[PDB]
Amino acid sequence: AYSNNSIAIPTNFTISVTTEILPVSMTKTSVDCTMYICGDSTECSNLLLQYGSFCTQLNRALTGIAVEQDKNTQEVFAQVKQIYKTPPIKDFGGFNFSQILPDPSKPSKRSFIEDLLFNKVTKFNGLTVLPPLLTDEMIAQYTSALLAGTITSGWTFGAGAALQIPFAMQMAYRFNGIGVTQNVLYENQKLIANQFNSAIGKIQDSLSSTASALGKLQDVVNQNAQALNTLVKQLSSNFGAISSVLNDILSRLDPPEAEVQIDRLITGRLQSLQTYVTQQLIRAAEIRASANLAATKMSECVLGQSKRVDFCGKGYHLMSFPQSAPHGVVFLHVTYVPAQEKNFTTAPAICHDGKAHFPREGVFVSNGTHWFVTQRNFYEPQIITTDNTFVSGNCDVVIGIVNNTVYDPLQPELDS
Amino acid sequence: VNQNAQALNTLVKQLSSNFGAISSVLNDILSRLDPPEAEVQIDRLITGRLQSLQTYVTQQLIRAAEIRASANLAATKMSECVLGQSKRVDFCGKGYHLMSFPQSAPHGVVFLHVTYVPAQEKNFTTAPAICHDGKAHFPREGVFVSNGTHWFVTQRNFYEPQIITTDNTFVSGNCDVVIGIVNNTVYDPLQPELDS
Amino acid sequence: KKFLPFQQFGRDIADTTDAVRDPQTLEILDITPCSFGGVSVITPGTNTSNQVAVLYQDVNCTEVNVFQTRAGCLIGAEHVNNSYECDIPIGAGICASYQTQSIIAYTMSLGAENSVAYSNNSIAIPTNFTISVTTEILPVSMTKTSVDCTMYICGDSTECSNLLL
Amino acid sequence: GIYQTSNFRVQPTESIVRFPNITNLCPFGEVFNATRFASVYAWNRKRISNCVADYSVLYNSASFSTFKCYGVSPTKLNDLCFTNVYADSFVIRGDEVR
Ligand SMILES: *[C@@H]1O[C@H](CO)[C@@H](O[C@@H]2O[C@H](CO)[C@@H](O)[C@H](O)[C@H]2NC(C)=O)[C@H](O)[C@H]1NC(C)=O
Ligand SMILES: *[C@@H]1O[C@H](CO)[C@@H](O[C@@H]2O[C@H](CO)[C@@H](O)[C@H](O)[C@H]2NC(C)=O)[C@H](O)[C@H]1NC(C)=O
Ligand SMILES: *[C@@H]1O[C@H](CO)[C@@H](O[C@@H]2O[C@H](CO)[C@@H](O)[C@H](O)[C@H]2NC(C)=O)[C@H](O)[C@H]1NC(C)=O
Ligand SMILES: *[C@@H]1O[C@H](CO)[C@@H](O)[C@H](O)[C@H]1NC(C)=O
Ligand SMILES: *[C@@H]1O[C@H](CO)[C@@H](O)[C@H](O)[C@H]1NC(C)=O
Ligand SMILES: *[C@@H]1O[C@H](CO)[C@@H](O)[C@H](O)[C@H]1NC(C)=O
Ligand SMILES: *[C@@H]1O[C@H](CO)[C@@H](O)[C@H](O)[C@H]1NC(C)=O
Ligand SMILES: *[C@@H]1O[C@H](CO)[C@@H](O)[C@H](O)[C@H]1NC(C)=O
Ligand SMILES: *[C@@H]1O[C@H](CO)[C@@H](O)[C@H](O)[C@H]1NC(C)=O
Ligand SMILES: *[C@@H]1O[C@H](CO)[C@@H](O)[C@H](O)[C@H]1NC(C)=O
Ligand SMILES: *[C@@H]1O[C@H](CO)[C@@H](O)[C@H](O)[C@H]1NC(C)=O
Ligand SMILES: *[C@@H]1O[C@H](CO)[C@@H](O)[C@H](O)[C@H]1NC(C)=O
Repeated sequence: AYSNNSIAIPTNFTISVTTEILPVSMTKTSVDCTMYICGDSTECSNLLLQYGSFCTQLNRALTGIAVEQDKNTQEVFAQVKQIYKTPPIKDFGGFNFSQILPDPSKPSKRSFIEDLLFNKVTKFNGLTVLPPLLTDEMIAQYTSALLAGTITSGWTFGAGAALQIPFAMQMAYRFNGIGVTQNVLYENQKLIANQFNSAIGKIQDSLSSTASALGKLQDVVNQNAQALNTLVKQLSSNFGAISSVLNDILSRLDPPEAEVQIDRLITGRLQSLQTYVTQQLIRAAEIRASANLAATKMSECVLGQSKRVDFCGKGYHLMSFPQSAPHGVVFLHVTYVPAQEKNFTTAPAICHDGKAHFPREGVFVSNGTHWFVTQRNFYEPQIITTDNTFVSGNCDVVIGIVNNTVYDPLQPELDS
Repeated sequence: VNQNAQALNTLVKQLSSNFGAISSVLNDILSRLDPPEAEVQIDRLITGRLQSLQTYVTQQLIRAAEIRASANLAATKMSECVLGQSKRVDFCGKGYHLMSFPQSAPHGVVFLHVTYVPAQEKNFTTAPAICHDGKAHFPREGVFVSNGTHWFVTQRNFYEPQIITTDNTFVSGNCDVVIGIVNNTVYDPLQPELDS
Repeated sequence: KKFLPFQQFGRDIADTTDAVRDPQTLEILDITPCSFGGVSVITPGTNTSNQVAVLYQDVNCTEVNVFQTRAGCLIGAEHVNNSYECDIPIGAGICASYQTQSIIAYTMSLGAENSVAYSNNSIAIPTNFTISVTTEILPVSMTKTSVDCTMYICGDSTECSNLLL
Repeated sequence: GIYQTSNFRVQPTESIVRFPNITNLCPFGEVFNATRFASVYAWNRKRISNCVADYSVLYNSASFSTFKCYGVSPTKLNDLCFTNVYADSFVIRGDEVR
C-alpha cells in the first residue's frame, strides 16, 4: 500500500527464537591402503610396490583431512580463553536459561536442548575411524562457557575479560543496538521474557516432534557411510580377474602366471581408493567451508550482536545461543520481529517560523489530526520539540513539507 | 609451500615406478625390445604415469580452491578491515577494531590489526533507570552506576562518570512500570541559569 | 547363529565369510579377523629427545608402563591426574607432552575456570585499556606450476607419443 | 608430533587344514587308462565324486603328450577341493588338440 504520504509503524512486536544447524566436521576415516588392496599377501604387496608412492600419497591425503577435522571442531567451539560458569542463583531478569545451560544430573554436562539433538541424529579391511580430539563432554563445556559468558556478560567476554552486567540491561543494550530505545524493554520486560521463554518452549516442541530439520547434519553422516560402504563393496568386484578373492588366486595359480591375474585387482582396487579419497577431499572442503561459516557465526553472532541482515535468522538480531550437535553446531538466534503495524500519515520535514525541522531520531507521523515524532522501529509518539528535532533550510526548499507547531519547554520555564 | 613441494617430489618420483613394466626408463625398453612387445610394455608406463598426472592435477585443483577461499577471505579483510572499520566481532583480531595495516609476505599477506582491549575494571552498583518526580529517567548514551554514595551516568566501554542531567537522560512513563528502578536527584541546568 | 541345515557358511556385506561349518564335525564357527591397527609414534623433536611413546590404535591393552586411551593402548607415557594445555594431541580428550624427563599423557585442560560475579544490580566497567596489535596471516597464491603431460610420459620418444595420442 | 608409521597385526599362532576325513581313491585310472574312448561327435563323460583325488599320479606321467591348465596350475591340483569333477572323453587327430 505505497504512497508519498503513508507509513506503517509497528505498534507491537514479537521476539522469535529461530534454529540454524551447520555441520562442522566429518567422520575422521583412515585406511591402511596396503591392507585394503592386498591385505594378507606378501606377494600382492611385492606387485603393488611396482606402482610406487600411491599408497603413501593416499594415506597422507586421508590424514590431511583427519588432522583438519580436529582444527574445525577447535575453531568453531574453542573461541574462549576461560571456562566461564553461571551463578547458582538464576537472577536473569525473568529469562529461563535452564533449558540451554548445562544439566548437572547427566554423565555428560549437556543441556536439555542438546540431548534432543544427540538423539535426532543416527570394518577389518585396513579401514578405521579415528576419534575426534574433543569429546562431546568437552564440546558441552565449551558451549557451557560461551553460553554462560553470553548470559552473564553480553559480548564483553569476546573483547577481553567478561564484564558482568544485569541481564535486562544487556538486553537494553541489545534493543538499543537495533534502534529500539531502552525503555521499550523495561515497559514490557515481563512480556519479552514471556515471548522468549515461550519461544524456547516452541523450539523443544519442534526438535522433539521431528528430526527433519537436522538434515544438514544427517546428510553428512549418510554421505560418509555410503562412501565407506562403497569402498568395502568394491573389494568383492572382479575387475576381470578369475576370482575377486585374492586367496582363491593364491590357491589356484602358480606365481609365474598368477601375477597377471592379481594385477587386475591391484589396479581395480587402487582406482577404487583414488575415487574414495577424491570424494572425501572435495567433501572435506565442503565441510571446511561450513566450519568456517560456523566459526564466523560464533564469532560475530554469539560473541557479539550482528547487524548483518538475515545472517542470523529473520528479524533484527538480539543475541544467539550455541548448542552442540553430533559432528555439528546448532545456533538458537533470538530476534526482534516487528509485529502489529498500521499505516497513517507522514512527512519528511515540518515548518515552524519559516525554517524547517527534521527528527533527531525517528520519523514524523500524523494520527489524522495531530503531529508527533516516533522512534522508527517501534511506535512511541513524542510531542514535537526543539529537543526531538533539529533545523536546516526554509519551507520553500523541501518537497512535501507539512504545517506544524513545535513546543520548546524553555518557553514555559522563562515565562513562569 | 611445503604441500606443493611434497606434490612435485611425488610427481617426479612416480617416473621411477615400473607400473608392471620391465624397467622404469622409456629408452631402456626401446633399446631392449621390438614393437610386438615394446608397445605392450610402454602402455603400462602410460597407464601408470597418466594416472599419476590425473592424481597430481586433482590435488592442485582441490588445493587451488582452498587457497582461493583464503585469497577471497584476504580480499574481504583488505576491503573491510584495512579500507574501513569493522563491527564484525573477532573478525579482525581479539578486541574492538580500530584499524589494521597490511604487509606483504612470500605467497601470502599479513595484517597487523590494532584493537582496543578493556584491561582494568571496577565493580559498580547499577540500575536500569532512576526516579525523580515519580517520572522515570533513562541514559541517552552509556549506563547508570553508583560508587555507593552517589549516582552517575557513564559511557559503557570506559569509566568516565557524569552527574545525572536532563541533557544526559531521556524520560518515558512513570516509576511503577520499570523493574529494579531507584530514586535519585536529576540535575536540571536551567534552574541555576534562570535564577542567576 | 541360527544356521539352517543346508548352510555350509555365512557371509558379511563385503562377501567376507563371517562363519563356517566344519567338514569333520556338525558345528558352526564364527570367524573374527585378527586384531590390528595403526602404530603411531608420539615424539618431541629429535633436537630435544630420542624418547618416544607408542599408541597402538583401537587395541584393548592386551595383544601388543601401559595406559588405555579410547584412541588405543598407549605404551611408554606416564598418566597424570593434573591437566594442561594440549601439546601433542592423541584423541578422545587425551593429550601428551615431554615434561620433568619423560612423556606424560593426560586429559587436556580447556583453560582455567572463571565463574562470573553476576547480580541483577552490579556491573563491571573498564577504567583503563591496552591498545593491542595482533598479526594475522593468510595465504593468497600457490606456486604457478605447469606440466607438459606429453614430455612427462614420453620424453624424447616418438614411440611413446604415438601411443599417448 | 604424533606420526602414523606402520600397522600392528596379530599373527596366526598355529596352522589348521581340514577336509572331509575319508579315504576312497578317485576313479581317474578308469578314465585315463580306459579300455575304450568314444567318437568326438558323441563324446563320453564321467562324474568323479566322493573321493580323494591324487593328481600327482597323472601330472608326472610321461604317457601324456600334453597336460595344460587354464583356471588352475598343475602343482595346485593336490591343494584344491571340489564340489564336482566332470571328465569328458573322446578321440581326435593329434593336430586338432590345439
Ligand atoms: C523453567 O521452565 C521449566 C519448564 O519448561 C521448569 O521445569 C519444570 O518444573 C516443574 C515444577 O515447577 C516440574 O513439574 C516440571 O516437570 C519441570 N519441567 C520439566 C520439562 O522438567 C523450570 O523449573 C523453570 N525454571 C525457572 C527458574 O522458572
Ligand atoms: C500551511 O499554513 C501556512 C500558514 O502558516 C500557509 O501559508 C499562507 O498561504 C497563503 C496563500 O494560500 C498566503 O496568503 C499567506 O500569506 C501564507 N502565510 C504564511 C505565514 O506563509 C500555507 O499555504 C499552508 N499550506 C498548506 C499546504 O496548507
Ligand atoms: C563517590 O564520589 C563522590 C564524588 O563524586 C565522593 O564525594 C566527595 O569526596 C571528596 C573527598 O572527601 C570531597 O572533597 C568532595 O567534596 C565530595 N563530593 C561530594 C559531592 O560529596 C564520595 O565520597 C564517593 N563515595 C565513595 C563511597 O567512594
Ligand atoms: C494502509 O493499511 C490499511 C490496513 O491496516 C488499509 O485499510 C489502507 O487502505 C492502507 N492505505 C493505503 C494508502 O494503501
Ligand atoms: C503485543 O501483542 C501480544 C499478542 O500477540 C500481547 O500478548 C502483548 O501483551 C502485546 N504487547 C504490548 C506491549 O502491547
Ligand atoms: C567484582 O566483585 C567480586 C566479588 O566477589 C570480586 O571477586 C571481583 O574480583 C570484582 N571484580 C573486579 C574487576 O574487581
Ligand atoms: C535483585 O535480586 C534480589 C534477590 O537476590 C531481589 O531481592 C531484588 O528485588 C532484585 N532487584 C531487581 C531490581 O530486580
Ligand atoms: C570326521 O571324523 C569324526 C570321527 O571319526 C566323525 O564322527 C565325523 O562324522 C567325520 N566327519 C565327516 C564330515 O566325515
Ligand atoms: C635445540 O634447540 C635449542 C633452541 O631451543 C638450541 O639451543 C640447541 O642447541 C638445539 N640443539 C640441537 C642439537 O640442535
Ligand atoms: C578388554 O576390555 C574390556 C573393556 O570393557 C573388558 O571388559 C574386557 O574384560 C577386557 N579383556 C581382556 C582380555 O583384558
Ligand atoms: C591420581 O589421584 C587419585 C586420587 O584422587 C589416586 O587414587 C590415583 O591413584 C592417582 N593416579 C596416579 C597415576 O597417580
Ligand atoms: C595306466 O597304466 C600304466 C602302466 O601300463 C601306469 O604307469 C599308469 O600310471 C596308469 N594310469 C593311471 C591313470 O592309473
